[PDB]
Amino acid sequence: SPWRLLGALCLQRPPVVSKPLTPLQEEMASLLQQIEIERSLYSDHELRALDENQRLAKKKADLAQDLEDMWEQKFLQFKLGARITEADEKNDRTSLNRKLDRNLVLLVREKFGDQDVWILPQAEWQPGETLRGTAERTLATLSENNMEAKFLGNAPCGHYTFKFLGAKVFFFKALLLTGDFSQAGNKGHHVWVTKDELGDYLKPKYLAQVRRFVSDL
Amino acid sequence: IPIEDFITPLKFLDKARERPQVELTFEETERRALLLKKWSLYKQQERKMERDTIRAMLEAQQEALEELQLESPKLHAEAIKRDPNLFPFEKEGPHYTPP
Amino acid sequence: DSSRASLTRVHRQAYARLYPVLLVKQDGSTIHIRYREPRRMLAMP
Amino acid sequence: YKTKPTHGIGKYKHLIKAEEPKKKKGKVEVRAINLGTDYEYGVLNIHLTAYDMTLAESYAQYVHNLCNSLSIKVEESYAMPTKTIEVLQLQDQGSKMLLDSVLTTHERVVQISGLSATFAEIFLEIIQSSLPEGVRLSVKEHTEED
RNA sequence: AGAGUGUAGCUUAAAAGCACCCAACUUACACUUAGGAGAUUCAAUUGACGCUCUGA
Repeated sequence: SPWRLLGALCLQRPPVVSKPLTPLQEEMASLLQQIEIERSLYSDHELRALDENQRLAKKKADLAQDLEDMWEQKFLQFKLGARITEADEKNDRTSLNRKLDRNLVLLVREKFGDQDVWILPQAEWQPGETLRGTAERTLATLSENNMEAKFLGNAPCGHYTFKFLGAKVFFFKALLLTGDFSQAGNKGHHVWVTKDELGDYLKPKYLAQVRRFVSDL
Repeated sequence: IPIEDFITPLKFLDKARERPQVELTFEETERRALLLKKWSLYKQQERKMERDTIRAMLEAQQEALEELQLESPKLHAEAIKRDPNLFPFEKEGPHYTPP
Repeated sequence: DSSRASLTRVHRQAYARLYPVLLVKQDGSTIHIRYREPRRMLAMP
Repeated sequence: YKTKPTHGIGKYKHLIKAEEPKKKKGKVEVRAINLGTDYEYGVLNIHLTAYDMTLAESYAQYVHNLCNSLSIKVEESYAMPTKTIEVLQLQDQGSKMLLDSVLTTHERVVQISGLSATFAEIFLEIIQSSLPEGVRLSVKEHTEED
């Protein structure tokens, strides 16, 4: 009973920035803030304004404004980080700083002899070794950089079966911490792809069953 | 010995005469009710989405496990158990503005 | 999926105002923190 | 009666296991049941430390409702006292005068009993995918004293 | 290309009973109260619009 030994290596990248906010959530936050204001009582700023103005009026008939003005000036002078990062490029799709709001999956294009499709970076395992060890070895060899792929568990994800001699595919995921990719100008077609782009790039059924267990958000 | 912290300080009882009144209207109440209904519907939709995604992930994992069991009666013993690696696991939250 | 725990509310009965203040860490990232005194910038070394 | 066919019909303590034990000071934790084809870890300890209190409380409520709806037993969830921290501020034209600020820092703790490999990995990936802004996760061990 | 199918997540239910979430109490879970969204895919026991399996 011959069985060809293959595998798979799907990359998991945590998002940096949050998803955009909807108007209904804005109205909900506004009403929650109004409820918080109506429920709050005896605050430091409220007193430091009210009793200070009362003392001013009392000693005039016989702080706070300058402080908030300085606060507004310091807020206007300090410019926060520009969140506009997915629209100023629109060309460097294989960059780490491309998408920072959702999850990104990495895949490499490889043209074989009988097959000419865009398969996820597989991982060949040997009977003399384990499975996760061979998977992480293949992930380290196909990445040619210094990365920290923290696996979320020894259990797999999804398996398939294709014959012509039997074969099998073992999917493995790992959480990525920092991104120290060396030499981003390699000839390998490793592009950071998210969710909609992933569903649009694939074509056969062997890849259509991958978007069912990935974090769709 | 655990130290209780939810106990309110002593400065929360001598002053309480600032904003005791709350004035609203029927339009504000009905708008708040509509917003709460819409938010409850949105939360229910998100909960159903999470439920179906979790069910899909679980059935995919079960299919992968049963295929690995029927294709290899040896790798399951080393794939089901977990090696000591996620003991000092940590994941810091996302950010708002990039560095 | 980061908005499920964003719209919050203080469940306590007696409390003061918690203005959404911003704070930058030792890299460059802001965060909305509900804290008194309507400050704008907190330079934490 | 003992001889009648209706014997043992009023029995009810055999369907319960709560023997009213002293669970306030008992430090008997379940060990990680290792076998190979059936992995089961003991009790963990999830930490949700941040600068805001209401965010941590909301995240604790959300994760507790999630683990209640996912059919897994929960030990006990408590909270540790906050630690006040001062933020020194140096003057611009004078790098010799120092000031001080006040900020809060809270943290919550939740525990789950049964965590099989697939179930625990799905739980942790759902937690990290729906991780809100501000808080941070740092799971430790059950031997964390106060 | 063939087969199994057919009431929302479930029914040896015929438009109901179990489920879900939000608002009030709670460190927290939870009861309770006050509310919300849910279905017989089509033309008269028939044939075809949705899912799965067996293939190439």
